[PDB]
Amino acid sequence: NIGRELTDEELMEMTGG
Amino acid sequence: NIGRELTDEELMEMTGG
Amino acid sequence: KKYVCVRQYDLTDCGAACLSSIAQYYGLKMSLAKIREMTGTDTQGTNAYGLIHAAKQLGFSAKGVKASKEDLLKDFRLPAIANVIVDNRLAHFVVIYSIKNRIITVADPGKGIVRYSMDDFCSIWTGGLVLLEPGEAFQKGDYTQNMMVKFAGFLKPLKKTVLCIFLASLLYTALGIAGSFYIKFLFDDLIKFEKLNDLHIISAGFAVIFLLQIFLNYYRSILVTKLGMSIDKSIMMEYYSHVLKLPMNFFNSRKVGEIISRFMDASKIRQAISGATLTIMIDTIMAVIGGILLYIQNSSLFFISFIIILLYGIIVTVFNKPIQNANRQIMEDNAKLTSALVESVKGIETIKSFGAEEQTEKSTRDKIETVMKSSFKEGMLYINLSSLTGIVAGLGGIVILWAGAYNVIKGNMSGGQLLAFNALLAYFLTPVKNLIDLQPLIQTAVVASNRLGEILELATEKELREDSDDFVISLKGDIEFRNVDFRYGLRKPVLKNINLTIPKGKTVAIVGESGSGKTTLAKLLMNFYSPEKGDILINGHSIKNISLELIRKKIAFVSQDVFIFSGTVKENLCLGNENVDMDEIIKAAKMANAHDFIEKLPLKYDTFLNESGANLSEGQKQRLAIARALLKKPDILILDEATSNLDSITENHIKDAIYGLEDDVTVIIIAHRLSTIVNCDKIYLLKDGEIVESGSHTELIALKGCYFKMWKQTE
Amino acid sequence: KKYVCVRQYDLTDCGAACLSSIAQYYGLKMSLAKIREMTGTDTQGTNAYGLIHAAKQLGFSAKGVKASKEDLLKDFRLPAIANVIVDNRLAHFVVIYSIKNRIITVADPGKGIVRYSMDDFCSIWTGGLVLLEPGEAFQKGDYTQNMMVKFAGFLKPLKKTVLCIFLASLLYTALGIAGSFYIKFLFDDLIKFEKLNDLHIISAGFAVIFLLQIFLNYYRSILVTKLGMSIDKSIMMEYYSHVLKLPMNFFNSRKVGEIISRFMDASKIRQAISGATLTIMIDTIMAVIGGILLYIQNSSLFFISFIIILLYGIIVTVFNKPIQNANRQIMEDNAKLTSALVESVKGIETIKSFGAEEQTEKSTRDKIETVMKSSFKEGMLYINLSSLTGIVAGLGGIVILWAGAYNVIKGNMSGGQLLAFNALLAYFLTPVKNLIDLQPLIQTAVVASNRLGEILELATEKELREDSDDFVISLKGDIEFRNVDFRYGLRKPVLKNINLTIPKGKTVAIVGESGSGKTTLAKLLMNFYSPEKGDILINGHSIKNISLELIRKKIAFVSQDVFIFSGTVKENLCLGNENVDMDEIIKAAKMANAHDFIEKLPLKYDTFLNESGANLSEGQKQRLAIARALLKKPDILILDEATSNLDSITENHIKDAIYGLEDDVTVIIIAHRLSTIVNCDKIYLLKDGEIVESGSHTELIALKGCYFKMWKQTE
Ligand SMILES: CCCCCCCC/C=C/CCCCCCCC(=O)O[C@@H](COC(=O)CCCCCCCCCCCCCCC)COP(=O)([O-])OCC[N+](C)(C)C
Ligand SMILES: CCCCCCCCCCCCCCCC(=O)OCCCOP(=O)(O)OCC[N+](C)(C)C
Ligand SMILES: Nc1ncnc2c1ncn2[C@@H]1O[C@H](COP(=O)(O)OP(=O)(O)O)[C@@H](O)[C@H]1O
Ligand SMILES: Nc1ncnc2c1ncn2[C@@H]1O[C@H](COP(=O)(O)OP(=O)(O)O)[C@@H](O)[C@H]1O
Ligand SMILES: [Mg+2]
Ligand SMILES: [Mg+2]
Repeated sequence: NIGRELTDEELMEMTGG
Repeated sequence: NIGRELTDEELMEMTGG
Repeated sequence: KKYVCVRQYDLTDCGAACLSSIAQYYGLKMSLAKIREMTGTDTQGTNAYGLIHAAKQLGFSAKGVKASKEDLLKDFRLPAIANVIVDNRLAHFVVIYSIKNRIITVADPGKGIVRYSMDDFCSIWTGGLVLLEPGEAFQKGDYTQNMMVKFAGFLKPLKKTVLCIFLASLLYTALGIAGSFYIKFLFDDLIKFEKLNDLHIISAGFAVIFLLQIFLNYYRSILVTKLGMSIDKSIMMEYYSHVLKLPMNFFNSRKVGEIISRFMDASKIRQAISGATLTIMIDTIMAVIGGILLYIQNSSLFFISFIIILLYGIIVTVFNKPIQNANRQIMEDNAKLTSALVESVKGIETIKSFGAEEQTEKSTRDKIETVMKSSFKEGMLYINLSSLTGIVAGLGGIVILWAGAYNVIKGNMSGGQLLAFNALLAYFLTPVKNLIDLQPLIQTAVVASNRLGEILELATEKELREDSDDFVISLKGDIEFRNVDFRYGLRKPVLKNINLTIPKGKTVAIVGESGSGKTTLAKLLMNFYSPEKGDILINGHSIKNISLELIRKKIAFVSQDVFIFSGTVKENLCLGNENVDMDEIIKAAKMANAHDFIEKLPLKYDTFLNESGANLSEGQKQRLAIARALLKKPDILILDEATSNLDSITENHIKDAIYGLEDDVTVIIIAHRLSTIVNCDKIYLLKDGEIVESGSHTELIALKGCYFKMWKQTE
Repeated sequence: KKYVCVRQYDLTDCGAACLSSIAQYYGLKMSLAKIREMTGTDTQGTNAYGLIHAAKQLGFSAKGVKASKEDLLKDFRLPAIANVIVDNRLAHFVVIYSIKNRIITVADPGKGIVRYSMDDFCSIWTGGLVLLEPGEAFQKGDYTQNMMVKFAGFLKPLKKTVLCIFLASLLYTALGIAGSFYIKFLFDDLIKFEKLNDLHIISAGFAVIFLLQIFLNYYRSILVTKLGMSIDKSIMMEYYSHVLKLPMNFFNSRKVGEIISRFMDASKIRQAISGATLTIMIDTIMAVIGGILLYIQNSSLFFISFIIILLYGIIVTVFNKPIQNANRQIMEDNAKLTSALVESVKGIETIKSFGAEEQTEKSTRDKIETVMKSSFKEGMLYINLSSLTGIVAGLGGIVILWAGAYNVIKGNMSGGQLLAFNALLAYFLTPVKNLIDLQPLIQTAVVASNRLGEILELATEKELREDSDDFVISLKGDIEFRNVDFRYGLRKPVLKNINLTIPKGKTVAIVGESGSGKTTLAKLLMNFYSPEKGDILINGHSIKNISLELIRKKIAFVSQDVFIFSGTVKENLCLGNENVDMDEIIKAAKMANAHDFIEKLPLKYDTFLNESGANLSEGQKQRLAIARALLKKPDILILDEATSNLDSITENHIKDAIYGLEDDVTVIIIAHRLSTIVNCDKIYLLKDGEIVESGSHTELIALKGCYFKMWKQTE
């Protein structure tokens, strides 16, 4: 828990280059 | 006076890169 | 447990490095390249979805959430991966290891284990957070190999060369130790007793000893150079030959610089495989003998020299890490400055047009100031180190002379013995100095060995292939695409449900918008990458059941961005075909409108093309690629927007050459402009990762749909 | 005269270097950058036509001719420029200085003055030949400036810092010379007479002297580092600030690497502006004092040491040139190897498709073998030099000890004096060694100074402008192209007779084949380059009379190869405008289909774009560039194929936005697809460097001609 789970699209949108 | 006097096209074709 | 911080090898594997750090913290260790490929790391970095997928593959139970500033106070699973925005410019992944009193400890793969004030972290921290936790199946492992032994195994063929160097070094050391007693023999015996003939004889003997020592050093240096060059060649050739066999998911997930920079890692490895082992073997014995002799001369002076070398080693070890941190910062600043300079020079036209020659100069001046500051920091570190080392060395020498004079006064030794001790100080201190100085070299060599050898473990293109059926020798037949999904790594899927059939030998057309995914199918037909689901069938037989060799010779490709190799025209037109006569090349040059072009070039089909054929324009290179593909003699030929850069006459000649092609060969034409290809046997219009309607132009126009709308809007 | 061999600064100025060599041979010396400008040297090298034109402009009477082997046997004017084909791959220019009996002397700018056998030369020599001869007006000159004196002017503001370094160095040298007598005091006075309290006091005094010496070294090193950093920053900033103001014929006639590599020349210059002058000033005095003191100690040993240093200098001077030649060969081999590796990695698609993984590995193996051979040659040179130097040094030290022992026995000196002589040998030999070792540094620094400072002599764009009328404040009006010629450098002309009229505020279109010369028209309209003949008129007045700052401000350009700089979106959209609100950026973003696109991106108009906007696709950058163009608020807006890479909806929206553009704003659209632009007010069709048809779509279609044929064959 501890946060708001992102969906798949938001996950892929979380770029970490 | 030693050869054929090249023309402009052959002069620009005489690449020396 | 100890906080594991796996430093990133590349600039884009920060997420892979963070996942590897979490795995190592939880007891699982593996190659960084493997984790990099399961995370779906690309040239643009890693996203959270890739990290979650790779963690779940590894056995973790990952979950990506967005948290607020208050959630850091609430206790959760401490080893989590978090997003940060370095310099407020670049995204980055870090590892939070503990939630302390207003202080945050994070492993940054680019820097190390650092601490931040909660204000600073929360200023740079983005809401993104990834939580990792082992699942039911997380069997701890150590699936990595010691890469130093693997590259040290290259010394086995050269055992004789290493043995000769050892003997030459032993003799050199013995001769030097013997010659370091000349000053003792002078003052104690010859000068004191006024011996002249003995003086001349002994001096000549020591000169001969020194000449022999020089010859031995010459021979040993030659041998060491040869050994180093051989090891360099072996390692570089191994790496390159393996890289050329790796699949295509390796090449497009990395920049050219990343792949090429591993060639310096070969030299970095050689510097320890040859230099470090030989230095250890020689200098250990040389230092032991020198120390024994020094203690023979005098115990007190030997103890003083030991204290000197101990202090030097302590100082160097203390100054080790800050110097390398400063060097890394300097390298980063120089990279930023040179990138800015290249960008400013390349885009000069825009800067001149918009009158930005003033702010560009200011930005470059600021970057130069940053580089100068980093250089001054490193120079200050080196100056302090040199000052401390010089203090230690000079005061040690003065103290040794002082104590030696005291001992000579007390009668414990003679002046000649003191001078001989000063001479042997070199043969005692230089070995230990070199052994201590091996520390920076070995760490760099270990890092380079890991970087280079983690690629040599990757499975090649052939090793990943399913068993080949030997009954197929002809690719002629229908090309069937079943329900085929595809995606470049772990990004959004490109192909969704493309089911289609291409008859035997009939010309086929594929059209669509840019970014639709046509080149993706073109590459999937050539076994570059593989479908995620479904299968690709040729004449009933699946492609995966056919030998990878037979795919690559019987299928020809003309990509939109053609590539020309530095070589003669004949060499370019016959890349893999080692046995072709001139007439076939001539004929292939006919239908591709290349004979007329290259005939006007100087000489004939032998001109070396400089810098990937930079002399020729785009159309000429495209015609060359067409000629090469035709000369390949394929059963299937694919043209991915090949005629876009050509003129009208060349396009017409290409069209009537392709249409009038002999033998039962299939032709696929991938185009963006519909008017270019209208007389094809069948046309497939795919818009969103799937075909929506297939048929001839007479059939597509009559049936109202996407193709009709596109034809009306473009024409 | 002497055979002048002007070494080429870059890889493509071999012809310019040959012409400069001929001019210097005949007595004319000028900047190589200026000659490189006159020859029309491009990134692909120089042709014979450029050499002839530049020679005629310089006063020569030049001509070109093709010659055979028998022509060389005949007598003509010796200093001629000739073609060679190195490695039967690369064309190059050399200067034939003399034809001796069956041997050829050529200055090759890449190597030096070399000799070839007649058969080998004729094998590598193309029949082309350039004959040069001074004409009526060949006033000999020296139109160059001593770049070392020019760059030494940066020491004038920092004279106080140089003074402190000199004083600190003098004190350091004096303290070291004073402290070198400790060994003399020990043996001659303390040890011999068994003085203990004096021993302790004197040892403490010498330790204090050494500590003072270390402090002085620390301070001097800090000052020297600061001085070097300041000089480096000054030189690089001057060079960059000048480069940013140069015309466009400078930037496209040079590669990016050529412009960027001058930044290391700044460090190479600084290494002699600060390092060499300080070294000379300190070491001359230090060596004089050391030699005087050595001669005071003993004459014979001083003469032996002088002979030692003479031998060392002789050896180093002899080995100077071969080492630098080997290093240059190594650099060239490494460049070839890395170019091959980059080409192989970039074009892995074609290699895999054609099964060329075996021959590529063989080629890379051969190149690595060549690199290893060059490295071994250089290593052998270094080993020979080090062996000779070690022989000289060690045998000289043994001989000094031998002769000193003889002198002590004979009573000419004392043992302590001999040991003090051994100590002062450092302060005598190190300064002379450094002065000798400055020789390679000065040559490299002079080459770098010439390379960097020849650019600083080039006239900037704003200095080449004519008198500017200040009453012209608006560019709104008709645009007239009179009889206008153009050519890029000294190549074949691109535009021949471009005569046209653009009515004010009317949308106008230019269409044609690829490479026809439309982008050349667009760049000519913006003062990028100037027409060879004729003028470009805006509202009657000529362009050359309009202020350069104004015309670049009131003309907006959207090229096909748009460049996005590494910065925030708001910074990219406002490149030169530093006083802009936010609503009008929003508005300009709406008309370019970028507002919704950028809003969907994370954050707001503040996202830094990594690696020149690599994350954005081509269409996204196209939209951003268009938005910046409108944002500029121009009087003339040129759109060079900005709608080619966009989709249908975006292209339609852009077209209707630019068509309904407020105010009397002239719009010019350069397009390759005719159907993209049909409602334009006027259409210009230029085919062979000339407009052949002008009119509307209804008029051009009706009039049979090139336009009608193109429309029929493309639609
Ligand atoms: C701070 C670093 C560590 C220090 C911690 C511990 C330090 C303490 C010791 C450390 C090492 C011990 C070595 C010698 C001492 C052995 C025992 C002894 O005292 O007797 C010896 C003293 O002989 C001497 O005079 C030597 C003086 C001692 C060294 C001075 C400083 C220590 C090292 C500095 C390095 C500087 C380098 C760094 C510069 C920055 C024997 O003398 P003797 O003449 O045979 O006796 C009479 C003979 N008779 C009977 C015939 C009459
Ligand atoms: C690649 C080449 C390597 C060669 C390496 C050799 C090193 C070069 C240096 C040696 C040159 C010195 C040779 C001369 C030897 C010599 O000549 O030794 C001087 C001492 C003789 O004594 P002297 O000078 O006459 O003093 C006065 C004596 N007295 C008679 C008045 C009492
Ligand atoms: N080398 C690559 N790495 C990652 N993604 C890619 C790569 N090439 C293409 N893609 C993605 O796959 C999709 C298919 O594009 P592509 O087929 O190359 O365009 P086109 O159909 O015009 O040739 C694109 O949207 C692009 O985002
Ligand atoms: N930077 C350059 N240097 C030398 N020649 C050039 C350069 N740019 C263009 N040219 C030449 O000028 C001609 C005009 O091409 P261009 O106007 O760029 O084509 P387009 O009108 O399709 O943009 C081309 O044939 C090309 O060879
Ligand atoms: Mg494509
Ligand atoms: Mg163009």
